[PDB]
Formats: sequence, C-alpha cells, structure tokens
Amino acid sequence: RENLYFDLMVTCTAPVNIAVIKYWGKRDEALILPINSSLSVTLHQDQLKTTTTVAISKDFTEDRIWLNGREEDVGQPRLQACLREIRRLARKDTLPLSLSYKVHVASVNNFPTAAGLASSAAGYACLAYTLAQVYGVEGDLSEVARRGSGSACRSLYGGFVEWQMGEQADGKDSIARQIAPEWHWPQLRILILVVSADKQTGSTVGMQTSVETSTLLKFRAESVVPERMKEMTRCIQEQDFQGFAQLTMKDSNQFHATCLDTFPPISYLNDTSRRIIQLVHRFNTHHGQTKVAYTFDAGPNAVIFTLEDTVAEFVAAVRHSFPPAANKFLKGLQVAPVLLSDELKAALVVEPSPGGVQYIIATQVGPGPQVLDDTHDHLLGQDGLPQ
Amino acid sequence: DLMVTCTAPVNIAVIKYWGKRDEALILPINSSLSVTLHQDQLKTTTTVAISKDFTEDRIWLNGREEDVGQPRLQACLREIRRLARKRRLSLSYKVHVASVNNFPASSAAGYACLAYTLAQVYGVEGDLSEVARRGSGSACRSLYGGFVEWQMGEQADGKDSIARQIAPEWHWPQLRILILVVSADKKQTGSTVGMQTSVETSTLLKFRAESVVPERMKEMTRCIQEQDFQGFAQLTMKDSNQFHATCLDTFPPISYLNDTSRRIIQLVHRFNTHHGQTKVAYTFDAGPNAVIFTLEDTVAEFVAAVRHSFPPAANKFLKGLQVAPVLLSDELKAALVPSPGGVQYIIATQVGPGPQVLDDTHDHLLGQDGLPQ
Repeated sequence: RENLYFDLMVTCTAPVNIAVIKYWGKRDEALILPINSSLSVTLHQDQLKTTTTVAISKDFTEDRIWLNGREEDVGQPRLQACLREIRRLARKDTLPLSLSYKVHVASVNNFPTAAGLASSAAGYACLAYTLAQVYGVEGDLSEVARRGSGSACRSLYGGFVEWQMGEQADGKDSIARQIAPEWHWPQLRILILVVSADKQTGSTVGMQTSVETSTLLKFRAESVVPERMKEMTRCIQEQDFQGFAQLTMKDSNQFHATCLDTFPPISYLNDTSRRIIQLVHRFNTHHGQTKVAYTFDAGPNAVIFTLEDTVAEFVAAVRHSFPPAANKFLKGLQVAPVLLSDELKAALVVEPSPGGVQYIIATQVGPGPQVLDDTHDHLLGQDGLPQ
Repeated sequence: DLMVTCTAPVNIAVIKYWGKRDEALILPINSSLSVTLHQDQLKTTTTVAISKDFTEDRIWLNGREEDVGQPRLQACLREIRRLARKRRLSLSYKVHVASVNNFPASSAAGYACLAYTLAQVYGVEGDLSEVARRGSGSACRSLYGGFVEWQMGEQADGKDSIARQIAPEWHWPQLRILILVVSADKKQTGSTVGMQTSVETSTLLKFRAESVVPERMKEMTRCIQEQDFQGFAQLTMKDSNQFHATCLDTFPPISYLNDTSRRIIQLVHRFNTHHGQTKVAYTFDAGPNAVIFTLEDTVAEFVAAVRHSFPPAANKFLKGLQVAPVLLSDELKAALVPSPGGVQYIIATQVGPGPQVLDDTHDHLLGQDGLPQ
C-alpha cells in the first residue's frame, strides 16, 4: 500500500494582545496596511485565549465556520481573504488533496464579552496559525492574520511584538516581528479593569473616518509614531518601567485625542475611564514615581500595566476609589489583599464611584499560539460538526 | 468723585484660544474668533467709583470682597492708569470696584467690563484690547459686538495682539445661541494652568497652532462674511473637538467633556442626519456645558429635541429668549435616544453689541459711601 501514489483535524490556541503604541488608520483598506507601525504586549493564555479547531475531510460538502457554537457566514470578506491567503502561501505530497477539501472551522474564546478585548485579533491569529498547521505552511504568517484583522498579526508572537507598517504596496513587508520574548520581563503585570459601561463605534469604520477627517491623526502617524516606536522599543529592551509607562499613557491619550479630532468625533473613554486615569496619576504622584500605566483601546475599559510588587497595593486603590459591587472581583492571577496607608487614602478621590469597575482580569506577558495535542481539545466531533 | 456703571457681554470662541506663547504679556500661540452674546440675556455689570476719600483700592465680585493684589487685576489696573496719564489729580486716586454677573466666559466678560468701566472713569479713549487681555486673554474679544477676532500678533511687545471686529452684531440676525447647562459635575483643571500644561506637553497642540488654525481663521471668517451656516457649523464643531483633543493629548490629560457632553454631541449629529443637512452646531469651552449654534427657525425644534433626550427634572427649562414649544415628529423621536435631568436648563440668546455705559435709570452697585449696597 506504500506502493500507491498518495483527513486531518488540528486545534490551536492564540493570545490576545494589548497595543502600547496604537494602530489607528489604514493607508490601504483592502490589504489592511496601516498608516503607522504599532507595538503590543501579548497576554498570557493561562488567563485569556481563543481556541480554534480546523478539520478537513474528503466527505465535507461545504466550507463551514462556527464562532462560540454559532454558525457564521463562511462568505464574510475578511474570512475569505484569510483562507485565500493561507492557500496562496501553501502553494507558494498530500497538499493538493488537502486543498481539494472543504474546511470546517470552529472556534471559541474564554473572554467575558464585557471585557471588550480584541477577540478578532486573537481569533484571526488562531485561524491563520491553525490553517498553517493543517496545510503544513512554514514561516511568517503575518500576511494571513493581517488580512483578517490588522492587529491579528501581533498575536502570532509571544512577548513584546511590533507590527511594522511596511513600505511595499503589495503589503509583503507589512508584518509582525518579536521585539522581545515573554520571559524578557517576568515582573510585568497587566490588569484589565472592566467598566460598567456601554454600542461603541466599530474600529474598522471608525478609524477610516479618522483617516478621512482628523488632521491630528496625519501628524501623529507621520511625525510622532516612528520615533515613539524606537523609544518604546528601547524602554522595553531595558525593562525601564517608568519610561515604558509614561510612553504607554501618552500614546493612549494621543490615540483618543485623534478619535476626538475625527468628524463626527469618536469617544471611547467615559466618565469611569476618566476616574481611572485620575486614580493612576494620583497613585503615581503619591509614590513620587511612575508605578502604574493605563492604556485604552476602542472602548472604556482600562488596561493597566504595573510591576508584580505594585499589584496588591494598586488593586486596593481601585477598590477604594471604585468600591466593588462584588465580593470574585479579581479574575485570573490572584494576589493577597493589602491595606492602604492613611496617606494614600487621602491622596485618592474623596467621593468614590461604587460599581464603576465590574471586575479585574489579572494576567501577565505570555507566549504565541500553541498546538494542542489532546483528542478532547477538538471543538468538532468525528462528524466534523461542533460538539 | 465719580461713579460709573457699565455692562459687558460674554463671548463664545468658535476658533479656540488655547495656549500662550508669552505668559507675562498674555500672548497666544494662535488667533481666535468668537461670537459676542447679547447682554439682554447674559452680562457682567461693573461699578467703578473714584474718590480722594478712598485710601486703598477695593474690589468686590458678586458681593464678596476680593484681594486687589491679584496679579491679573494689578496688571489690568497698571495698564489703564498708564494710559490715563498719557491722555491727560485723579491719576493718584484709589478706586472701589464692584461687579456682578448672571452667569451659570466669566473672566472674559469680567475683564472686558473692568477695562471698559475704568476707561470711562479715567477718560481713556481708543482700543482697550491690551488692558483687558492682561486681565484675561479672551476678555479683549468682549470689547466689540458681533463677530470678533483676537489677532495673536507678530510683535514681542504684544502691542498688536488685539481684538478686531470681523462683522457687526446685525450681520447675521438669524443666528441663535443656546447654552445647555449640564447637571453639576466635579471641576477639571483650571484653564490658565491647564493650557500651559498643554503648551509644555502636547505635540498635537503645536501642530494645531502652526498648521491648522491660521487656515481655519480664514475659512471661518469667510463663512461668517457669507452667512454660510453649514460651513460655519462644521468648522465650529471641528475646532471645538480639536481643542478638546489637544487637552486629551496633554500630560497628564485634561478632559472637560463628560458623558452628558458626549450625549449632547450625539444628539446634534443625529438631529442633523435626520434633517439631511447641518442645522445645529455645538462647541465646548473648558467645561462640560454645550454651546449650541442654530438659526432662529430651528430653535423650537431643537429645544424640543433636548427636552426629549434629556427629560427635565420636575421644578422653567428655557431661559432667555422665548420660543413657543413644538412637538417632535415620531420619525425624529425614534432617531434620537434618554438622560433625566442631564440638562439643568437652556439659556437662549443671540448675537449682541459690545459694552455699554448705563444711564442713571439703573442703580450703581456701590452706594453713596462707595461700598456695596
């Protein structure tokens, strides 16, 4: 039977990432090419992860996709571009047989919806990576992930990751690369403060309105970001927390400034976001040092960076300024509670905001996508349908 | 022994002043352009009395005595007294000054009124921009009626950093202004200290002042000259958002708009979309209150929309100019949002004249003794 000339199911996981130098605005809407480079921190899959199973079989009648147990239209443009690009690269042996088969894709994630995380970024990084497994595609997959969602390319790598905007109109150099591994800065901690607040402007549609109407955005991309990429890279390389934190806050605030300069304006921060920002600055002022950073994506949730040794105290300050309407306040990494000094208490807001923060997801820097090797991990049954 | 009482208007910048190039002389990083609001609805009243009997300068605001040694107050008094001698006993007289206003802008009308009233008492003729500006930068814009530019000036001595009227108050008689006073909120950074932080830390601010505002001044001027409401409206909203963007880009950031401001912004865009044209514009100063510009024929409808989206708390919602109420169409209601008591009340007004000397029909804010009555 070895003398004759010539199904597969693979399940992978992928991380979410948080941009510290923000992507906002495309120079090419079709190829998903950005007006500036971006830089993010990959969060640990121990706490947050997308899982995707890809099966191919000679028996599958059609291409079919599910997200969190619900079937979605296989024909979505971003999804079609992703699949087209992985097939292109694979061609760029069982391979032809493999390609002849319809695909069945099923994915899930463990992100609370209120968490407002980039499910799309992790989702397309996982899709690209799992398709690459199925089709035996070696080398960088940025071009595949990016077509699904721009920032998805940054979830292809662990640690600290840059998406290089690229110079080429075909997008071949618009790719992600690791700046430093997830073991580079083990003391770094990330706290996602999920706020009680809500339909936000879609970031795809929104950022294109900004490209069209914000003059500050153009100045930002042309004259600010390239040099910021370099400073932020150096802070990360040097484990310079104060430099990292200051640049992180500034680039977040600048991004939201360009949203406000958009016509009509886009506003993601709310009054709770603004109270979190004030808490962060007050906490730092009390310590006389930059101990904590915030950054905000396309919504009001605050993403906090701090060092392991500051986590307990800062969580106590959050509880003080936003007395929680839950006893389960801290999800993910646990730290023993600590009491705030009288001096810090009086430096914080006199009138707190009970329930402003729904809960905190506590996590750390983590690895890139991973292949799962357990039979039971597959989100599709033998039939190639969800279980 | 002379007592004079004048009033001065508030003004709303449509091309925003934000950031000084010279903190001492109060010279701005860009020119600004404002609409003078009518003193029949909003005004500062100031009485100045001059006498041999007064041993020291004394000043009251809204019934409360204030420290005359305030740097801005001293700068204003110094400049007027310098000019008083130039035009010419009384150059050595001390003054008692009392002012009141009907406000929820304030320092602009306050210093425009002080400069104007001191000029009356001291007999000072000609442009008072520099006197008012030294008290508060935007105060020079309240010296003229209608549509007024504060020209940033090219001279280091600041003598050409002055206000000039672009068009008089009768130029665009259909224009109306609604101030939406939002429910009380905690006060964010003061604007003098705040804008200086922006000069020190915002890169977007430098680009704005150098590369955006000079062109917008010209575009705005043209829209005003042509009574082009849609052009005027779009620029007004854009420049307000840009101003607040540079605040967000400051380190640490300054955020004057709140969730209510945000909801008013969304009401304006939805209202305009429903109508298929720009009917209404917003602009915000250094706080969450919305200033709305619209034409006379749209006021009633828009007031009804505000009422709908922000149901008033139970206890007169429309102050100032009165317009008969209308009901919103089902189509518009459906297109809008709501927030109960978000808006405390609305002040409606129109474009108005510069400062005015009051006749003796009105009582002075000081009695015969030169003290508040």
